[PDB]
Amino acid sequence: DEPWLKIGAREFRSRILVGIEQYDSVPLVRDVLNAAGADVFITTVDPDNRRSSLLLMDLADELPLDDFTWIGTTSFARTKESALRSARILRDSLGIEILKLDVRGDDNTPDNAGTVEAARELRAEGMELLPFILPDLATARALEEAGCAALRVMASPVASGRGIANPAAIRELIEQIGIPVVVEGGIGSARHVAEAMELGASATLVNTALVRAESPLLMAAAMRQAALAGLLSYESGPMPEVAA
Amino acid sequence: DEPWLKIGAREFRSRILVGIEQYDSVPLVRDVLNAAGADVFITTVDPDNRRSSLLLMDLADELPLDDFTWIGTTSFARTKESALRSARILRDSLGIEILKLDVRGDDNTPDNAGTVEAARELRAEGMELLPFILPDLATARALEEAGCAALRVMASPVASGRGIANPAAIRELIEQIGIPVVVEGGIGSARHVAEAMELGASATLVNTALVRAESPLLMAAAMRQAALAGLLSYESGPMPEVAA
Amino acid sequence: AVTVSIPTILRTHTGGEKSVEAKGATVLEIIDDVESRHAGIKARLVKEEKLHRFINVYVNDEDVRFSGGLEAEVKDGDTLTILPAVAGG
Amino acid sequence: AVTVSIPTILRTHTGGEKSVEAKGATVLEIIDDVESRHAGIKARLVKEEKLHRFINVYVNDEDVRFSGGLEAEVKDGDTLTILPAVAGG
Repeated sequence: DEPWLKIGAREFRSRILVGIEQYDSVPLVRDVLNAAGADVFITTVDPDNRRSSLLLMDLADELPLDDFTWIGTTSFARTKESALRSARILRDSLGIEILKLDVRGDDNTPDNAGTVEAARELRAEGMELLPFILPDLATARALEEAGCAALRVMASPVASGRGIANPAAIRELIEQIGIPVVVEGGIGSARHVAEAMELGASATLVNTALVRAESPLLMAAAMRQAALAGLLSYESGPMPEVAA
Repeated sequence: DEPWLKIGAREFRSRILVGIEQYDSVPLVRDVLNAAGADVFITTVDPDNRRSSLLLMDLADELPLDDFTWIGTTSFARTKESALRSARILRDSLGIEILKLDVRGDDNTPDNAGTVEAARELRAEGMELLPFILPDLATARALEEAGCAALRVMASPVASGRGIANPAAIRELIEQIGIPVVVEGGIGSARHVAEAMELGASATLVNTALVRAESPLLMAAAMRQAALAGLLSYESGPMPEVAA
Repeated sequence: AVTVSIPTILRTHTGGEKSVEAKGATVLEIIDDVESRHAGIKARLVKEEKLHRFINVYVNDEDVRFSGGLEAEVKDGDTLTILPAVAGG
Repeated sequence: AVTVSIPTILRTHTGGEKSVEAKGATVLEIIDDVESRHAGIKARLVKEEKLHRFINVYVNDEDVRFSGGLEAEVKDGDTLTILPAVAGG
């Protein structure tokens, strides 16, 4: 395999990213990241106490955190102002250079306009961004032009397990966007990963799917394999479907 | 991995089966079967000259045919009577004990009733059968009770690339049937394999998808990986989709 | 005469004709008689004085292996079909 | 007094209360004063006479690292927030 993204010295090789804010067991996190083949570790702060996600203190003891690229996220924030604040706390406190940028309201859905506003601000101070958006061509071009390193694009609602709601729109967007696109949101199983990759996705971000599989570890292993199968399939130029 | 089917001394390990009647290049067949990880070699006769599929003479020279389980097929036949005749020619001429039983009319679609009639006849002389059917519970029970070793069930029309047209019906059938179920027909890409396995399929049979991918070899490799990813996903107990 | 059906894949050797005429009493005479017109075909049908393991020959729809192989009887007016083992789908 | 905000994950040590009262002039005095009531918490906050690298402390929303660390000034009526680095989604 080859890296699908490079930001400075940091290489992203694993085609599955794994969000970890829902686990309450440090050994399980260690084991899921292992099974998924993850090389990205996702870190944040929770000013409003929305969850009780594990302390880096407790994770650092039991995981080889130096083997991962560290990225920040602002996904607990519920205002644009609060996301920017969290992004700048992650910079100052941990030296985070790479941010998984999330601006959602109380509906747990990316706010495209507000996200673009936050990206202009953070790019202006040299932060490297992976912003989350709904699949809007205009929005995706603005962020590309602002120098975002990759886009995250919503397949379906968070924790819905519905897979990819509007695949054609995601295909159309990936075709027009030069930078890598990560599909994320609502991914329920390995078949959804392979579907994401056959639309041209560079990678996939899963979260709830691993937390809520009967066997998190096996699903992690399955999605790792689905990502590579998905990629190969895409590159092989699959047959066009013969419809009406 | 473990075998997903055993007929006498013959073990089926590969979760992708590969039909080979459309290739006109012996090296390519050798290479596709390799890429797909196939362990089953599919053989027939063409009384009516429907195609110009490769001679076993020419294949035997360039492939290690002894490393494969040999099964017969009656898929060129267009009547029930002609299928039975071809099945009995394959027995007498090559000692084929295991038959991929196909009774279709001129619409290239399995004829459930006619297939059940042909299975009763062939089981009565000790032939081991993998019959192809549309997903009908009654039909699937009759063949199971007649001692068929596995069922092949149609996802979508042949060469359509449409994937799985009625997944719930295929799920429902696999739940009720004890013997292994192979999904087959209309499989267009690796994501369709993984979908098939997440419905509970033991294996998948692909044909047109490899013949018509820009890169047959890469698609073969992708489906091999999709089958294993698909299986793991299934076993991990994926999250139920949250719908309306 | 004996009308002999060629399968598509071997019609290369018979100048692309799906049928040929011939004369002979055994299967092997009918082969030799066709070779004389259409060189190369016999090589595809027999190997070491025996029918190729991956070739089947019928006389009016009866498999010749149950009836003499190369030495099976051919009357005048009989149809002789060549049916090779092939890659299946 | 100085009202101190505890994050959910550490409320184990403060008998499950999301806030405590305290007295002190530096950050470190405010910590020691809370330890005296609620043993165990200080261990989570400091390591080798320094704030844990994975812990952040704010005085009325100002990060204390830019202002003295443990030695940063605390007036009476100030709010002191503890904000640990956590696993993100």
